[PDB]
Amino acid sequence: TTVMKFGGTSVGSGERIRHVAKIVTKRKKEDDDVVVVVSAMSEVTNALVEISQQALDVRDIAKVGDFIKFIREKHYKAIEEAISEEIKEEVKKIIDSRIEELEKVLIGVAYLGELTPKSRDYILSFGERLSSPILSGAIRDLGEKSIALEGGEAGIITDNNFGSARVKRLEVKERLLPLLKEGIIPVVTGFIGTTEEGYITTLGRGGSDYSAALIGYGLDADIIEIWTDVSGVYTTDPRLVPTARRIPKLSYIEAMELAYFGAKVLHPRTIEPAMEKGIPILVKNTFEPESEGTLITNDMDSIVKAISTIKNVALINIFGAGMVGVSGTAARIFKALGEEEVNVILISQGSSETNISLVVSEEDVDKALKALKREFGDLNNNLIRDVSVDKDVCVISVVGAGMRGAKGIAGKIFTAVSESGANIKMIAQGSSEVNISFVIDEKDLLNCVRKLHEKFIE
Amino acid sequence: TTVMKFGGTSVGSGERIRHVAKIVTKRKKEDDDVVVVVSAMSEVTNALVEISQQALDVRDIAKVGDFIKFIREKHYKAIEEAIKSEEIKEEVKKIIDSRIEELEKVLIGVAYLGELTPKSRDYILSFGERLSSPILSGAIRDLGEKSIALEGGEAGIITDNNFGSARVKRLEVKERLLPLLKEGIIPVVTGFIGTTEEGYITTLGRGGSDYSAALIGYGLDADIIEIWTDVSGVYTTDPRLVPTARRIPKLSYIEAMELAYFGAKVLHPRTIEPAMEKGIPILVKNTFEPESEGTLITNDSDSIVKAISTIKNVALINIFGAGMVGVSGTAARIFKALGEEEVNVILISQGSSETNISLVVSEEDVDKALKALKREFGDLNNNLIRDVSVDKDVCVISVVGAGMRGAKGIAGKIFTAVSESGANIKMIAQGSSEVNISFVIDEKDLLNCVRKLHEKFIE
Amino acid sequence: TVMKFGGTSVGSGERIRHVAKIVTKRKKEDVVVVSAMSEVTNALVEISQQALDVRDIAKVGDFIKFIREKHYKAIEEAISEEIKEEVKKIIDSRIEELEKVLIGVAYLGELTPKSRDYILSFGERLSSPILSGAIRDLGEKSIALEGGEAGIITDNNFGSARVKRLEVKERLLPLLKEGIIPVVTGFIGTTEEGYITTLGRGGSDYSAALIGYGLDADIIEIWTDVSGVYTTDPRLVPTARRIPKLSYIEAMELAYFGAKVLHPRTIEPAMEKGIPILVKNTFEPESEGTLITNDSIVKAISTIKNVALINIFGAGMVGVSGTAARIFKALGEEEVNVILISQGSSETNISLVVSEEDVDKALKALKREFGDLNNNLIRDVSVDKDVCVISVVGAGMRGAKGIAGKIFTAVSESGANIKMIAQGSSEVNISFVIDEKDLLNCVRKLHEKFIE
Amino acid sequence: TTVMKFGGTSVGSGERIRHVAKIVTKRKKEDDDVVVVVSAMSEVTNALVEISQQALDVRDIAKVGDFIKFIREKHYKAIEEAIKSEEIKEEVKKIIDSRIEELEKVLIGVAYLGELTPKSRDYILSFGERLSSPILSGAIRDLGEKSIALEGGEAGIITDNNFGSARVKRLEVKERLLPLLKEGIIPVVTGFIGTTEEGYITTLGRGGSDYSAALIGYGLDADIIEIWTDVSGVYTTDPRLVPTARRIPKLSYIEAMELAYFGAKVLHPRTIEPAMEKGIPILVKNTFEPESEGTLITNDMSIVKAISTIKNVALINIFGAGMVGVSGTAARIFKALGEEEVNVILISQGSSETNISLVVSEEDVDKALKALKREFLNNNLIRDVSVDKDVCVISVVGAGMRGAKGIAGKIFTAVSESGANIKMIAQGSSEVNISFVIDEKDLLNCVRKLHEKFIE
Ligand SMILES: C[C@@H](O)[C@H](N)C(=O)O
Ligand SMILES: C[C@@H](O)[C@H](N)C(=O)O
Ligand SMILES: C[C@@H](O)[C@H](N)C(=O)O
Ligand SMILES: C[C@@H](O)[C@H](N)C(=O)O
Ligand SMILES: C[C@@H](O)[C@H](N)C(=O)O
Ligand SMILES: C[C@@H](O)[C@H](N)C(=O)O
Ligand SMILES: C[C@@H](O)[C@H](N)C(=O)O
Repeated sequence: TTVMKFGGTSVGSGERIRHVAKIVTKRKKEDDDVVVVVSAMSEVTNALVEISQQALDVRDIAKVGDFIKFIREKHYKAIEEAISEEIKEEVKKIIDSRIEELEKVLIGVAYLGELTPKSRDYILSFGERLSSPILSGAIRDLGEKSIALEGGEAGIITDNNFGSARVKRLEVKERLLPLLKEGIIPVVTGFIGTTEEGYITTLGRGGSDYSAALIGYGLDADIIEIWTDVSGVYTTDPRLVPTARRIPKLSYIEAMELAYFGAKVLHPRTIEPAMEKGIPILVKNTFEPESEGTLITNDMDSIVKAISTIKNVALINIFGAGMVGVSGTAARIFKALGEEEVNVILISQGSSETNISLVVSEEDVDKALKALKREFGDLNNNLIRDVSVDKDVCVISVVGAGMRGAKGIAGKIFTAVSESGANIKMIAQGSSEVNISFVIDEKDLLNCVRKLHEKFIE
Repeated sequence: TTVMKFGGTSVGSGERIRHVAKIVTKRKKEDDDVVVVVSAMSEVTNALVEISQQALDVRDIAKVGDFIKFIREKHYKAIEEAIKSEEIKEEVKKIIDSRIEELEKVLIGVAYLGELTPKSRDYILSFGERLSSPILSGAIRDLGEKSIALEGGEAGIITDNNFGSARVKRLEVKERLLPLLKEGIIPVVTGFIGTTEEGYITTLGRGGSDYSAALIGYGLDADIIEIWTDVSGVYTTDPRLVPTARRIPKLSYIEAMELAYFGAKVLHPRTIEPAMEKGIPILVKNTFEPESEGTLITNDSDSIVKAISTIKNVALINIFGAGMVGVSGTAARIFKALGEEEVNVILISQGSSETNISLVVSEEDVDKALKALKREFGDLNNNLIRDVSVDKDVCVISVVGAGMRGAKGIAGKIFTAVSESGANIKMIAQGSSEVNISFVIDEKDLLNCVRKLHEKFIE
Repeated sequence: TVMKFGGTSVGSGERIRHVAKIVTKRKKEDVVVVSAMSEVTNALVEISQQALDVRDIAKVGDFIKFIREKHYKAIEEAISEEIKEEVKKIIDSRIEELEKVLIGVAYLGELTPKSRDYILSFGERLSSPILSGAIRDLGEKSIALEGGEAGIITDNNFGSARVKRLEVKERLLPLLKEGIIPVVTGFIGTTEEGYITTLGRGGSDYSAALIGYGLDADIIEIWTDVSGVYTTDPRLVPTARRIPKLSYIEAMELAYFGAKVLHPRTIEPAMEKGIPILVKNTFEPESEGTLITNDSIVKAISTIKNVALINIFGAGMVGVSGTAARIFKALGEEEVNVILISQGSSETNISLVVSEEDVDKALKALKREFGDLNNNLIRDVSVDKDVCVISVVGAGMRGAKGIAGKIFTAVSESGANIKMIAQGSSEVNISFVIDEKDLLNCVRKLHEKFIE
Repeated sequence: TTVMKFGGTSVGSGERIRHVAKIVTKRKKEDDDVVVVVSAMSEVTNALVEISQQALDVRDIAKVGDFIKFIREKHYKAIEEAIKSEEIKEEVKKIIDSRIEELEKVLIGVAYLGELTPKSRDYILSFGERLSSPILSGAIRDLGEKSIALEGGEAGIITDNNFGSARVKRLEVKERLLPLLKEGIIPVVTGFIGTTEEGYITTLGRGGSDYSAALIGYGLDADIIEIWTDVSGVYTTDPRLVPTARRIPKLSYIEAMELAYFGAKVLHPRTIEPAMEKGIPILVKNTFEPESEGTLITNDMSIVKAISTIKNVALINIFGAGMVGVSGTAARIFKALGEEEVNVILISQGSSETNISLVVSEEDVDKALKALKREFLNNNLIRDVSVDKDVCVISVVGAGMRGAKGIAGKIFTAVSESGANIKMIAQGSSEVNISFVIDEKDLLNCVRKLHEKFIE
């Protein structure tokens, strides 16, 4: 069986929805059983995120009806351009019903001045709940029968932890397999699940790709297709190297090491379940359906495969004599960053144990600076002597499964970096010699990636 | 003001105590103000540890009586060999006799009750230095200079009550010692020990004597701290591994810090810190080779790579995670789990995928770590750590040097060399201060690597 | 003068107008605090829960229409078209606020302690303006406020808010310099950020007192449907006469948990600054009434019906074994109120009394604290259901030899066996426990002998 | 089988030890199986307490040598008085010396290290009983019966690890003593102490020598437990207060416990519990009047049995705003006094619950005041703290008081007539005890009055 995910851009308008359905229908004639996972229409989640704060703060009753008319029109148009007056009618009722529902809650949070995380998750869920019926209708508007379902209905049962729910148990087989055994293409809302007692929950960032992975995992599928707006994964950002090419084949392991925080396509949560059961992931371009795309797979003669970059980040060094194991000073650093919700991109601590270096995003520096002040306070008194911060810095990451055991490669990567005129500020390579991460000045980003790419990829 | 510290081997016998007395006297002629810091005679601190546990466990007074006879002899012979003057010789003997009597009662005490609390554990170890110092002080008086012996607490080291590894609370070194110096007196301070508000003796821990010298120096604003040992300064690497290893003439505070790995021989970060803060140079000298120029640890001039440190037989732990990102404080909980369980972590690296953390610990701590980790998480549908892996029989090399900062090419040159040596790099950690590069290779390739590395970057 | 009016005192529009003339009569010599109408606060509670559980669209609509015509007819028979106008809308607005808040909880399905308190306040905000109205109608100037506007600053603790600051004179004085009577909706207070809080049961009295405290007022009047504090419950003894003068400390000792007229919290502020409290009947304003202020032996006899007597027996229960601490610890959680405590010189057992609907609650609590001589440190607990508390009260008893002897002999002669005795160090109150069968004969005898 | 307990005064000298041995011997003609629980000789436990304290503080070696000289001279004197036989005298002296040497060691130890752990504190205390035990065992031997001295733990009393006042964990009493009793051997067990699971000596606390007898009796299903003291049973009321005070011939388990205020001489609640549980009778007898009939605590049972008194005590009133049951206000009062270990003699709370009234020993007032404020108008919630220090507790005990209408009235009128004002009353559900407090000066005329009207 084939599970097929599409995101917000791919279902950006009625036209694109109709095009998605065409893609779906085409695959259905090659594969009997097809489950489609669908995101909210582009820029709907965000519209939803802000009215939620709009209702809580400014609290205007009309500003809500103003938002309602907007979603109404946005999706009314999609129905007109995706779909047959017959199907147009049934879908229009589903849409009206969800919109009535949506209005109420917003009116409620306005009236009370209260937006609990439970309420917050209910709002966001409407995005995908208004997308899926329109797609389902379009599938139906061609050859195949199709129904739309919520993540709960689909068998994704979660925590009570709203906004970022953990999945307890998958009941994917029980709900979908009967519907598949009957010919139906179920179109499942991505990004959302339910709790035992019926409450609607969201799955955080990368959620739709995650739902695709869970469904794929539960049904023990033959393949999971992540349909996006680029032709798979490139060897490096084409905005930096114009001659970059699609990677035909990636190992889960390699895909994992490329799936950094804030990456557009790859995420560890989507990859891990597919890796566990050995299910292939295929990244495809809905705007270029014929492209071979990137296959993330189990089997695997290259050394370096890809070069990922994280631009505009900051470098934080924590100085402190002692800082030696007899004191859980590291434990306290990360707690102070744990609270305050500061994401640590790289950690590096050398032999002396007198300092640890970290890279965070440049909007988190001051956030994490006051955090470390609150935990420690700044010889005869405390244990952090000094903190250092380097702004406008960047993380380059060289990835390839063939790097493991390959004597000499680090030497080559770094000699190259130097040959391009870049000074290495920090290096971090973990025990699975599959990823070498390092830090250089932003000025040198462009010339350094050009060289590495020229030397190691092409 | 010159602080001069002497360890166990430099004061390991009477002859030796007299030798370090002449060194102290010789510097007293160039520099008017000298404070000395001395450890117990070699083997003594160890001997005191064994008798403690023995008195607790077997509980035999005859063995205590025996131990006292060993201690008395050793120190009597020392006096008889350090000091020519009979009148001085009797003053020191007097002091020693007090301490033996006091030490005996504690030991008989612990045998009788079968209770060895940390407090008593510290009071006992204390006797090591409280028996050396008066002899060194005697040998100095014997040579013509005014001198008396003091305990660390008596000299201004006021500490926490955390016996065994006490933290320093107040530094009152200027209050006690300066009046002594002004009279022309060489105070000799028992290194490694402090005191508490109520006057309970405490110990400072591993490298305590060195720490005492640093505290005196910091407290006084000494012109120089001199650490006298049995080797001629800091070497470019372990001479056992490279026979043609040379003494580093000059070293920076950061370099020294970066060379002072946990469990190191001469350098410790506790010691280097106070000196760094007030900009007091540190000089490491050889007591048995007092002509060597040794290693000056000062402010900062050319050199890329200065030294290579090594850490034999450690272990590499990789923790593969479910997400392990900035929304789930997994890193916080890892280091907390190993904090409790008292597990010291030598290296850390986390790559940009944020999906794994690699750390190296000591190979006796592996089992402690795995148990500790399994306690905090307990190993798709179950927990937040996917799996943990371990590599035994590995080692850490660190290349250290201030000139490496901004030295485009050096990291490339180092790792290519390592590779040329016939070695695969298992993990890299280099920090924002481009002064140290640490990596991990198999124990198999330690010797070959350090040889090649030293030949190409030092000599 | 701070006159307080309650639920049944403002029961209908007539009642409100009757109340309105009373205040007008007071003003001739020289601040009025008001509660809500009868069974209105009890209704808001049920509609709150209604709108949380069933959250029914039709079942809410009928509620506001109820309190529409409840208050619409209250305007009819309480109030000239000068003043009838500025209540209709002045209450329609407050209703559509309540309706929106109510439909607010109906849509979201979440009732915070904050939302509850905001809902509960409406009761008083629906009653107050109407009274303010009939004060104007009778030719006297009047304004209707709100606890917070009057300066009752409270905790963040919704339902039972601890008072933190008082802006007494600072908000009320200028209105008094104008001839306006401030008609203040009591029971409710505020946060520093304007969020309405409630004070708990016996709150409208507290509010009245708090006004008195900060102003250092001349008098505090509590207007109810009984002619003051009686010598005993008149429903049991028909010969029960009213108490004219009651000591501060005496009124406190006559106030048990769940009592009607008196309240220790409300008594407290008045006892501090030394402000008299008068209680008078609204159905008979001519009556003398009880005056709580700063002779004779026994003053009054209070009674608590339908209680239970737990007895905790354990060998040990001494000093180092702090199970006394744990009995109450278990009873503190599970929200169990203890009426009486006794422990003899042996320290082996402790006797308590609680409402006889708390036993199973209190037992389970005790069992989840001790494993119930080689096991736990408590041997056994025993209970006596259908039992009652009688308390004799008088400051004249303090240092008066004989009264206790005589009291218990009087009890004896009524045919009653005493199960438990507790007398505090102040000697103002004597409290003992007897079978329920005996309560009627016992109180009558006691009152027959020591009051009349 | 019979267990027989003797206290410090009853073995206050060697002659008295022989006298006890004579008592134990006489009893062994009647009952074939007797076990004896013995305390330390009079004044020895006290001597041990202040010396082990002394060794901690002054750390004076010479003052230890005096204590041993003292203890040795006391017990050698005792041995020579109690025993006639030279060979027994010889073997008892050898025991006593080995024990005293052990004592010296530990006392030296505490002085040398300046440390007195609760564990060591217990080991030292255990010596008093370990020194008197073998003298008495020897004394029985000299009179013709087979006997061994045993430590409480060797007898099967296994306890906590909470030194100084341990709780019992298991009884191996039957396993240890039954093979001895089947051979005419009189085990004399050191009262007051027991062992830890890993063989560490622990003490049982105040009244712990009586409790030993009880634990033995429980563990052996004894037929009779005998507490031998220096008074002919338990009196109706303190003899020092009423001259013509008679011995109470019989007492119930429940009456016995109401008479046992924390500090009482003979009766202790913890001692009564086991005997109550298995229905084993307790007989209290007079070692200096062996012909008395004493007081029997028992099952099988006109109105008021006894008047109990607690002298020179104090009472505290806790006035507060609201102080309702809704909040955990009462809990915190007792937690506060739980820490700093303050014993509450009486508690009282009226229907107002605005105040609570407790009684504590007068030498705890400040020790209770400070700790209360350290736990805690509009600022706090506890308003006042009144206090007296010129008071006592009187408690009238009788089983036949329950359901006896009018007795409380009769009692408080009697108090009233004697010339005393009642400051507080407390009566429990089990109407076996009415406790109350009056001015100290009134105790004499009050107790005398109560005794007149309600005893004979
Ligand atoms: C994110 C991806 O799945 C989607 N097609 C998009 O680009 O919006
Ligand atoms: C600093 C060192 O790691 C690197 N070779 C550089 O200078 O760029
Ligand atoms: C450690 C050093 O200072 C000492 N002299 C030694 O050789 O032991
Ligand atoms: C660095 C590491 O990835 C590789 N095995 C090397 O030694 O070059
Ligand atoms: C509370 C009281 O004042 C009111 N009149 C009532 O009886 O309801
Ligand atoms: C005196 C005494 O009998 C009574 N209880 C009193 O009021 O003090
Ligand atoms: C037990 C007896 O010897 C002791 N004198 C007492 O009366 O308590």
